[PDB]
Amino acid sequence: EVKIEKPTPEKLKELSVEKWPIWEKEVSEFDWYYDTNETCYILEGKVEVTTEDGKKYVIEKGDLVTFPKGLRCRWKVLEPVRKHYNLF
Repeated sequence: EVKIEKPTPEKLKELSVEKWPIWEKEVSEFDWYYDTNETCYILEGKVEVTTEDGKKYVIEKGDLVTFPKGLRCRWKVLEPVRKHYNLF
């Protein structure tokens, strides 16, 4: 379960995501393994994620996304991505 929501302004505010590090990626496709839990706020872009077990999600600008520890998936970056991210 990749969890995805359009966060309220308050939730976003209280997480102080603008202090989180920034990661960017050009159009590309690659496997990823989540060593830790990870929450990402998408500033720009569009990505199709397919998990090891075949589940499919799209994440795009304005989404708050949480990836669980131990998830193996493949990212397909369709529009260049910019995000704030917090490992936990």
